[PDB]
Amino acid sequence: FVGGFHTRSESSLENFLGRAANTYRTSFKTLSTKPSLKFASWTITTRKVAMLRRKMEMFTYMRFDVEVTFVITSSKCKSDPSSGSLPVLTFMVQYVPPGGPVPSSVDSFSWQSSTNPSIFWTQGNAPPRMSIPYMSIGNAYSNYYDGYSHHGADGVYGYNTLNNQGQLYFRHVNSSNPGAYTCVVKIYFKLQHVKAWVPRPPRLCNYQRAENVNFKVQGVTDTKESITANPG
Amino acid sequence: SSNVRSITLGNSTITTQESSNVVVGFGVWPSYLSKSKSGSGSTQPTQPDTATERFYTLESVKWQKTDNGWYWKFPDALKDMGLFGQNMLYHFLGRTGWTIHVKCEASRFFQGALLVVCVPQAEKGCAVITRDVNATALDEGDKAKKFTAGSVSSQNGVQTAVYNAAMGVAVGNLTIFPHQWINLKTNNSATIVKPYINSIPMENMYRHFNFTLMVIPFVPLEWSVGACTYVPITVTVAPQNAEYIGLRLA
Amino acid sequence: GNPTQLVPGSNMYLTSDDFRSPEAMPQFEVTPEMFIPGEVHNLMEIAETDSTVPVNNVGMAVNSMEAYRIGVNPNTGSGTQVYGWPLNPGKSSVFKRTNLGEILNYFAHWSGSIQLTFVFCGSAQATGKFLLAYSPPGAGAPTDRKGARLGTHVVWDVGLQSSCVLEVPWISNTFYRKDKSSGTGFSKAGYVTCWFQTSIVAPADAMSKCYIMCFVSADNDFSVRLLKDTPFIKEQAARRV
Repeated sequence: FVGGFHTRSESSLENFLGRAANTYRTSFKTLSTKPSLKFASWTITTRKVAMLRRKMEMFTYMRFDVEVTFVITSSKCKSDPSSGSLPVLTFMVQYVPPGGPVPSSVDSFSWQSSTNPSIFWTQGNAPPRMSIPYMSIGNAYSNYYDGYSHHGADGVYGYNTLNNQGQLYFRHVNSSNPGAYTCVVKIYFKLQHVKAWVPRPPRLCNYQRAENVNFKVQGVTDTKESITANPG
Repeated sequence: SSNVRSITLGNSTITTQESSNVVVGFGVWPSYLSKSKSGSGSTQPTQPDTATERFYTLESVKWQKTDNGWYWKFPDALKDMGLFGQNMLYHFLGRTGWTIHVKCEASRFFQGALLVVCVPQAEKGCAVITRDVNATALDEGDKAKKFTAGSVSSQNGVQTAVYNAAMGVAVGNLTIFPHQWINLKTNNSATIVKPYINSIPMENMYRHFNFTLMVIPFVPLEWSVGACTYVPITVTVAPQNAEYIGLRLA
Repeated sequence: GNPTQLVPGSNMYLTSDDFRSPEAMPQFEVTPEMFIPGEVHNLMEIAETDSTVPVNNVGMAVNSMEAYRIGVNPNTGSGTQVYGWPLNPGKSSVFKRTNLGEILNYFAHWSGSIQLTFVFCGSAQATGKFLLAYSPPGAGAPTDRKGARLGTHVVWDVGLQSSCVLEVPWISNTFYRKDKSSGTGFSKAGYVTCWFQTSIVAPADAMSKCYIMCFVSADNDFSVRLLKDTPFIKEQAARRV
């Protein structure tokens, strides 16, 4: 190449880890007999997306802010065609910080708690966006925890209670006579202002569980026919 | 003959080769929390215990032809030793660095290579991927736990296949952690100085293993017929800058 | 001027945009940072650390510690090849799972130089000579010890040194995607091969089989570009771990 083309800005922490990814998709409805189908929930975690988890786990401790963008689409269910009228749907995205009240239905009071920040969003606008700061009581998040959550027979190995980042809840904001609609929400995740400590070997084996490091034994690399190099 | 030096800490003395190199983990020497002794020290006083600064020598292990490796979980490896072990019971919070010596007793007629590595937060996987490891499978204090050559199938045990290092990574990549190689034709000991490494300034020493010491033979032991059939390996630990929560009124 | 016009691209979501975002918790005072040892600023710091190469990735040796060790028998083999592999640290089965290799599989293009360390783990009484031959890209592996000696090479005397270090230039990616079908042979990459100059000899009490270990890391400033998804994760996006 040219006289000094040596570039490594793409392997900096921010460019390695600061890429918006789709970490969860789910649906909720305006009308249903089953109450749990009328709202959606998601505990904020990176451990259920394999590609992000592997990259994040080359480090032991981390600090970052999180930027969340919501891509929300809706469709009409199959029902009576008299409701050709489509008043524009409004949505509520609720962040519940660590320690906040959690809703049990669409009618729970926790949808109105002044300490759960919410976005109210109507279809046809730019997608809603919200940022969450660094949320731990401790000084860093931990990707690995070689300990027990508490001293009991109910302690969980590898569970650090200080990695709690909150939850997100989704429901329609209905008027008196809503129609039957289904909405799918895609959550987009971006890490900001990332710091990391104590690098680790990349994960070799397949991920088995979202909550621990369990693995099936895997060979260190793939095989070749001979140890020597032969002139083809 | 090579120069040797004697080190006395408290009421213990060991000898080391002056030509032995020391690995300081991440280049950081252990120290106290003194840099942040502002107002927080009034509502959260801490006290040192300098009588924990002595050499604790564990039970030696025998490096054999069929040996796959050993590991020791720390703080936990010293829970039954002395004033250090007693302080783990009396103080709810603590922090400490360490000086670790790993020495081999081998002759010039023995061959083999070991990796000595200190792995912070060495979370180990279970031998059944739908279950969870019991505490006894992770450590038993002073007694060393062993790796195996291949996969095991214990119900609640550790997956101890050595080439995955019980963590699901390629064992050849463990040089990213503070480490020293022992090649029996060039050297027979390793010294690693470990600072305190955690996401919080202090923690409970019975609940959390801060790091794990691993001794893994990459090249197996071999010798001629009639020679000693094993090489003893001795681990010696000296806590550095141990600090605990205060027990007095404000 | 207060009166404005909205341009194409307004109200769209570009996943690589960089805009100021509204804060959900503006009253929250975050935990102050504390010094932690081992802070990482760039992924090339990982790649500059030596890791063991599984040179003996043949047969069942990948399912044990034998992949990492190269066997050398005493009293045999003068003039024969001990081992060899192409110089493709990203795509070859020899290098793809090392610290350097896994970092390089996250990028579509890279270039630099690699540092190779060879360690003889035999007894202090075992002596012999090895030829470490380097073939530049486009040349192909040597066929005999004479051809290896006629090119770039280092004579490694394990009776004098336990270690030998090679710094190999002109290392660069060869394909836009992962092409391991040319994994054994790359027409754009060179080779390193090891030859018996002499056999390994010893006294009667050091007749044991000996081993060589190989280490690899990025030698100097290594360049990477075009971050991509690593090919070592598949079918797991569907399984959700």
